[PDB]
Amino acid sequence: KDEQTVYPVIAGMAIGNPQYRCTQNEALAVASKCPGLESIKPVLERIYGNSRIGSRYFAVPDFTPGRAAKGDPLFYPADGSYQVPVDVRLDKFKEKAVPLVSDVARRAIKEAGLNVEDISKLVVVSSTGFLGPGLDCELIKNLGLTRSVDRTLIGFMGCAAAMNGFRNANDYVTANPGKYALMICVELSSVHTTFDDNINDAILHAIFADGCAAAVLKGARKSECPKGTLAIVDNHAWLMEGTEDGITLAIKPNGITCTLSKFLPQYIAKNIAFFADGFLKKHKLGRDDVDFWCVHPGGRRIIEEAQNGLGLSEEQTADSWAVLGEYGNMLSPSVMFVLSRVFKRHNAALAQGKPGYQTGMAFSFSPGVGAEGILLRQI
Amino acid sequence: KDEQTVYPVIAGMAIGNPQYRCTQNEALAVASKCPGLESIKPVLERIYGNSRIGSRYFAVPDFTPGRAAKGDPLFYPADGSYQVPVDVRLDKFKEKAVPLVSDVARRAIKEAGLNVEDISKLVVVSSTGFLGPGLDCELIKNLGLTRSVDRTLIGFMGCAAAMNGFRNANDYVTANPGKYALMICVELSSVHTTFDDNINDAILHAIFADGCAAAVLKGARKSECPKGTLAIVDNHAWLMEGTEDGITLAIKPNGITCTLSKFLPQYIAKNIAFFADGFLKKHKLGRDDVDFWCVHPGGRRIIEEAQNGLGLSEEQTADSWAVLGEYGNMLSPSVMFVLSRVFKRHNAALAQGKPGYQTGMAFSFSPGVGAEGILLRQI
Repeated sequence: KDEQTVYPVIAGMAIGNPQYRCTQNEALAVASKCPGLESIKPVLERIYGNSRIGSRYFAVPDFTPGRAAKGDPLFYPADGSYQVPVDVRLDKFKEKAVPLVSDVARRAIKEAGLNVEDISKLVVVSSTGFLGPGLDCELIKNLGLTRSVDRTLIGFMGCAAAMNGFRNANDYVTANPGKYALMICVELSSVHTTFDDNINDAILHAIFADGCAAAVLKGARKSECPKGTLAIVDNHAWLMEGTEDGITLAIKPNGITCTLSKFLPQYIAKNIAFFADGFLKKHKLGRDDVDFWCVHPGGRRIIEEAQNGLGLSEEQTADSWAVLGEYGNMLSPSVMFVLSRVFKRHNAALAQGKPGYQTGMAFSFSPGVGAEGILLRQI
Repeated sequence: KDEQTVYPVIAGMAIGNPQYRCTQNEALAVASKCPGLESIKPVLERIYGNSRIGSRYFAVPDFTPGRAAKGDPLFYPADGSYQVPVDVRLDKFKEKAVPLVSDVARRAIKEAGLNVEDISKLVVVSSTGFLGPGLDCELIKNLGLTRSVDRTLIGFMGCAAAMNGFRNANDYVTANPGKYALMICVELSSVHTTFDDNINDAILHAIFADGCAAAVLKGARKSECPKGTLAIVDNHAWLMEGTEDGITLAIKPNGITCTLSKFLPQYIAKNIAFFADGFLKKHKLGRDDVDFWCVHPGGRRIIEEAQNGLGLSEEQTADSWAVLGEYGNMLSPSVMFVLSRVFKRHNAALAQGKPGYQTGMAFSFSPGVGAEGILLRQI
């Protein structure tokens, strides 16, 4: 009995984005051209100018009308009121999510040596889309998944919801070694734009964007995979005390909206060390044993205060900074993106002589405020 | 044979209801007095009388004005228009669910003979509530749960989401045998009332109600449990072709709404055989081998067509009528209420040396329309 322990492994991953790459210069010009926010322009220039978000992707052409696709209508009213009822907004979510989420799912299944029939469990994760028959239903028809597939819709868990999706998958996949589970996170914040008079909303409107990421998971022993394979060995959470006001969500008539506390980055700085050191103590490890960090690119302060809290260099978080610059905050699939660049650099090293990474941690933040995170080591 | 098989078992179960028990004669009187329903007024008396519902529970006093709690206001406007923004409606969900979920969870754990410490995983299920820091965050506060608890919010999966919650808990608990998971279904459809001049909405208003049910889940081996123990041996799903209109759900500005087609009952009777005969053939069993059937009490016609398609007696489905008559359709927990009627008879039979129920099936229906079920067999 040398060992027969089954470890949860990401057998494949895919990254997705809608048509419209909007540079922060164009985003600033649009927001400032909106009437009502005409007396709020000085703060807009400070938020957009000091965002190191180079570009953001949107499903809707309204932010980039000069290069709008032919036959793609502007979603927001002509009078610049940005008044669309919430149900109509969710209709547009579905409208634009289906083509996106089915493509990313397909490429995920393609990354593993798998056919569509092989998926027994489906997890769709969103906080921006809640619809009748779900995207889970839509992915069964467009990809032709066996109609007996297990369905879970993890809704409204904020930017950390990928971690929760991973847990659910690992639990199933560890219970069912030979079986395969698909986990997709998709967000379309370009549907919930209001351009409200307050600075809180102004901050969100400069940060949140569209994106999608899918990952396939399998139950694997240490003799079924290639040499430098990484398995999610452990997971961790901590509901931070006295942080209740950190991330507040709400569904309102004019869209699904958010309020991020001023002291939210401070909450992270004061608590993040306790999370990571507690997580690592389980495995007799320290901060220094970790080769890479997938911090959620929820914005500048998020990454910076994680850096300050954990004492990490700009080089240790370069992948998070990279996803923030090119994509911005895509909400829940944002960490998956960071994991993708990491999984690209790992493998590239494995192609050459190098052993690649031995230990890595990926974490983000949930409404609570909670710290959700996973640890992958080499099997 | 490999006798290290770990089965998921319900270790503790508790049912719960909001404050106000409203009879159907009372509800009919409140419905008929409403001003803006004068196109479907002559229909109302038949809908409420031909519902098989005698009473149902509500969190808001607006349906039983006289019996209002000492310091609990009327939620809906004195206008009699039922115009409340979604955010205010969801704010009320939090206000009333937190206490309800708290004592249901407290009692469930107590009946599992555990302490609040022993819960490792928390799963909240609702299609009538979506909250910033969700109910999961409130339960860790209220019950004083361990702050490292694995939390998941399953949202907008309709009347069958208890099956999805069960699956998610089963997955976790068979992966980690010694550990314990808490699955809670909470629903408050009394916060989404609109009384629209619509035949469909009138029917729904007569049927939908408020309720909560919780279940603690353990992973046990062959003889780690008292003789007579029922365990959830399997789960099965099936999406029905061309039943997309069956159950459609939306979030509109005036609240979360449901809309069911008249053909939903026909979809069930047309497809319920294929689902149930599918489930049982995987385990070499037929309809005869089933002692108890737990059909989702979603309405008069919903139970009837389940009886028709499966050839079930009114005596086998007697639990389903009983829940419906006393509580109405509470959405997710409804299945748990029926289930927690069989368990009383079962446990009382074992107290008197009798063998008890050997094999049963609990199922429900999700937007799709999908069929969602679980199989309970004795160890």
